[PDB]
Amino acid sequence: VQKIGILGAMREEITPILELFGVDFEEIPLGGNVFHKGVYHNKEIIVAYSKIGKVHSTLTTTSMILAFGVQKVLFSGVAGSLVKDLKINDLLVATQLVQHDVDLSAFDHPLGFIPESAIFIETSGSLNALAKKIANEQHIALKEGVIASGDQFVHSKERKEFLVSEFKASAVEMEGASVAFVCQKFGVPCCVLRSISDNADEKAGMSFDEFLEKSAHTSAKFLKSMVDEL
Amino acid sequence: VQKIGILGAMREEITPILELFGVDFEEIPLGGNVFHKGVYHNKEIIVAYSKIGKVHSTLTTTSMILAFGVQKVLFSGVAGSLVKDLKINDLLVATQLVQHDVDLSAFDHPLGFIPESAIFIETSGSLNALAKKIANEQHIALKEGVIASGDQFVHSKERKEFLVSEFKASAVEMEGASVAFVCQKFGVPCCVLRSISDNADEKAGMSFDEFLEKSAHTSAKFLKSMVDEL
Ligand SMILES: CSC[C@H]1CN(Cc2c[nH]c3c(N)ncnc23)C[C@@H]1O
Ligand SMILES: CSC[C@H]1CN(Cc2c[nH]c3c(N)ncnc23)C[C@@H]1O
Repeated sequence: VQKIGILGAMREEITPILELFGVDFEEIPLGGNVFHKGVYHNKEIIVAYSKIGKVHSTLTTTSMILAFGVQKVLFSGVAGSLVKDLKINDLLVATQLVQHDVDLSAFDHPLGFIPESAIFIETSGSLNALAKKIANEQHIALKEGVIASGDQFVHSKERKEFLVSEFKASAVEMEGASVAFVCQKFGVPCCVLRSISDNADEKAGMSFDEFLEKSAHTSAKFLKSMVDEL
Repeated sequence: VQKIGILGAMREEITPILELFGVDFEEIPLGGNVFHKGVYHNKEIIVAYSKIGKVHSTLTTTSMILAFGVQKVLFSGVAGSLVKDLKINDLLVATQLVQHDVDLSAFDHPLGFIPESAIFIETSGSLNALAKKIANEQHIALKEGVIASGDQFVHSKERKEFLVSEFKASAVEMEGASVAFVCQKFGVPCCVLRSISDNADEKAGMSFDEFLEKSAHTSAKFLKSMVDEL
């Protein structure tokens, strides 16, 4: 009855999701994505990886909503940490997201702002509160904070400093803001969950390669614990 | 019978389109866009402005296809010129588009490239050939070339030089690549038509403010001449 959309960006982010749910899935191709449709604890779950970045994730989220009719979207994957207290493997949920690479400052718009929109996009307070409740019960740390999304893999101190000073972001990735944006437009509750894979600095490529699979699994496990309480 | 989606990014880009078609439209809100649905020369035309940038335009294009079932998408609006022979008011059609702000070079991917995708996205050769035919018959210049799209308003010589050297782009805007990308994914013919509003340099904000309305109208008139032959 209840339909839940579950998104990662990369195949690596959804492999553990499919395995952890442990049910059979039907594969349904649409718009260049493969949607895995299954039934788990009396809910219909629709799982897909968008492919990397803002256009990919916007498209996939829109398809989930318009073609599959999902009633909530939960994103699970990895991210770069912009703050000392978010270390490799640590989880956070996005309270707000921003498109950090948006620049219409030639017209004196604030960075991140587009006319007829807003700098910050909100996620579901109800889903974030559920995550927090579960994290406390499992004795797991969970941070809440701003996630910055853009179409670059960030791997420099200079870009980190900008994201922190301009947007007070705690983490960086390439999809969350676009997912939450679409959801907002269609009145669909959204939760963006990430596990830290790297520190978004000069060493980030190397850290990401090392920790992608473990961090993806950490995020996937937690997302499943949320779906278990929905 | 035939359904044609018509897109601009800004309200200013579709105002002349609605006026030039000169028919009644029904307004249908969806996903934060207003779709203007009318009948013109025995075709159903669905007109909308996406709002600025790649996420907005991806969403709107996806809605056009999935919710309204359009069989072709024609984009009309303004752009920054990256080449001397494209002057203010001049028209071009995009042969290919690129997301110029995509950077996964930390993993030695070429700029503009995302895994499971491609740097360049093609548009409809058939629609481009129609534009060329019409332009020749009307004795209007029409260039064909690469259009670069990103989420920044480009207003610097340094960024222009990069777009020309890296992608051999002739023009820059913030929506075309995302529109053509979605269309490709759903097998929908796409044509991206632009009229030059500025030179994407330090003076671009000022040129854009001056020429937006005239350049939008130039593009809109031409798009209508295409729809007249479809
Ligand atoms: C192969 S591209 C990176 C993929 C992993 N996703 C999140 C991410 C982790 N670290 C990041 C960083 N330093 N900068 C931006 N994004 C991220 C984004 C994209 O799907
Ligand atoms: C208010 S933002 C600019 C709007 C006009 N569209 C095209 C465009 C013209 N000149 C451009 C330039 N120098 N750099 C990028 N884009 C453009 C993009 C956006 O909708």
